[PDB]
Amino acid sequence: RRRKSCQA
Amino acid sequence: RRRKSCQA
Amino acid sequence: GAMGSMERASLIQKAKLAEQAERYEDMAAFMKGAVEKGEELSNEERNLLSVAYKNVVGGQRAAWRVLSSIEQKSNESEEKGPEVREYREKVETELQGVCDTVLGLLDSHLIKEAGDAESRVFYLKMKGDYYRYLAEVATGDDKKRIIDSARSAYQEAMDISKKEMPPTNPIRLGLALNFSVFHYEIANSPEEAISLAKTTFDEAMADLHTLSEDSYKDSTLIMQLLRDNLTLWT
Amino acid sequence: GAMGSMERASLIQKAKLAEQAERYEDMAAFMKGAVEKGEELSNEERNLLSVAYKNVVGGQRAAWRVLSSIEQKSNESEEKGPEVREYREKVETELQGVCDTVLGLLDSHLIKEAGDAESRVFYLKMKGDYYRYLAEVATGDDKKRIIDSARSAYQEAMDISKKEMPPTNPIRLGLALNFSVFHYEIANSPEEAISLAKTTFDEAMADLHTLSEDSYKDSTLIMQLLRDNLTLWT
Ligand SMILES: *Cc1ccc(C(=O)N(C)CCS*)cc1Br
Ligand SMILES: *Cc1ccc(C(=O)N(C)CCS*)cc1Br
Ligand SMILES: [Cl-]
Ligand SMILES: [Cl-]
Ligand SMILES: [Mg+2]
Ligand SMILES: [Mg+2]
Ligand SMILES: [Mg+2]
Ligand SMILES: [Mg+2]
Ligand SMILES: [Mg+2]
Ligand SMILES: [Mg+2]
Repeated sequence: RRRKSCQA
Repeated sequence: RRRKSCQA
Repeated sequence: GAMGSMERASLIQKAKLAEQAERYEDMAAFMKGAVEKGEELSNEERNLLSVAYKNVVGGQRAAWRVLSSIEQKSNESEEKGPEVREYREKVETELQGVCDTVLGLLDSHLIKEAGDAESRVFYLKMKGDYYRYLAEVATGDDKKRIIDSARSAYQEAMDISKKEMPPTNPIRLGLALNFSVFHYEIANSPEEAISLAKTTFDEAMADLHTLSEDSYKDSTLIMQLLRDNLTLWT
Repeated sequence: GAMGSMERASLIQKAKLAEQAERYEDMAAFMKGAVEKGEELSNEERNLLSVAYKNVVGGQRAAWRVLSSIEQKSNESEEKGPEVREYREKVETELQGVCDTVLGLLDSHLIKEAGDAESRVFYLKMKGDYYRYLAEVATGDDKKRIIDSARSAYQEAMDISKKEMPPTNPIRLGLALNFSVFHYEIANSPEEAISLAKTTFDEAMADLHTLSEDSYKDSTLIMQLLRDNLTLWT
């Protein structure tokens, strides 16, 4: 599980 | 449903 | 070209890395450089060439279809100016350039040096495919000749494959799948498409008993694509 | 540049078409051309600029990570030559070029003309992001300065957002999410990352009661990303 950054 | 051509 | 200074083996190694990284434009450039070294390609190298360009052109074709749909709706609608047509034309020209690049590699000089059935059929199938992709976007006075170029390449590949390969051979099967699609959606011959898919499937079925477990898996995978099309078309 | 002859409105229209076609390199080129017209960007235009470049650099970053993993395994292993390093370096240089392009647009002259909180915070967040992407690949003597450039841009954006925006504002939330990731994986400050994510989440929660249904959906979507990271990190 890769950490989230602000994408879509 | 799109017809199949030779891909992968 | 720009790959003239790189070793053939390094181009092949980098094509495999590009595939792993899903960098298909790089992959295609590496494999074009490898072809331009002038030596024949192995089975694995032919597959790398095919994967690279099929992914590049596949992205272009999908984008072209999106833009063509928008353009068609605009011609039902408010006048939005020339932008949709211009951008569809830009993508179309890029797509045609990729097809011309692949066809150029086949003509200079992959096909003429390919003497074994497996290589010759593979390259002729590729030639039919890239003329078929040109036909998908053709609307002018050369459309009939583009369609006939695809048909002729596929037909020569079919004639060789019938004489020299078993009915379960994956290249023979993939060729028949693609020629059947050509008949259905390029040549306006759905009955020919259905007949070819059914005969190909049935003749492969009858030859499965000769195969190892691994070859059986290879052949049945493509047979399922033929069945998928028959189910869609009937 | 190459887009100097196209109307600003046509570049924006084509960027939207490129998005629909998933042609993000074209999208970014169109939006770069629009920025270079010299006028300020609207909210929608800023979003198009961000989407375009984030998709382009996102593909490069994913490819870089694949290649970097292969390279690291090769240094555990048979000597395969310089090809893996060379190709990772090629992708890295292309990625750095995209980051430098975005940073150049921000410096010439998007940031200096951005006076409203929503635009200024957005551009400073972008500046922090692209320095962060440079930091992901930096291994040399400028790594500390690259990291500090990201930190400084994020910090200025945070200071403005705290003074001028509500705690549920999507730009404020996305900025905090990204600055928290910066702390966790660039600045070796996981406790700061966790504190920032938790405080941001809790302050947004307390302000949700002020929002319409549509704004509530916008804010809670980003709050869930903060929660995802807190669950991963704790
Ligand atoms: C800069 C920025 C902030 C917030 C969004 C957004 O609303 N998202 C749903 C993306 C995940 S944070 C987008 C951008 Br660009
Ligand atoms: C030309 C060609 C034939 C067959 C394959 C193959 O075995 N596939 C599984 C792809 C679907 S036909 C690949 C190629 Br390229
Ligand atoms: Cl265009
Ligand atoms: Cl390289
Ligand atoms: Mg040599
Ligand atoms: Mg030969
Ligand atoms: Mg034989
Ligand atoms: Mg004008
Ligand atoms: Mg201003
Ligand atoms: Mg305010």
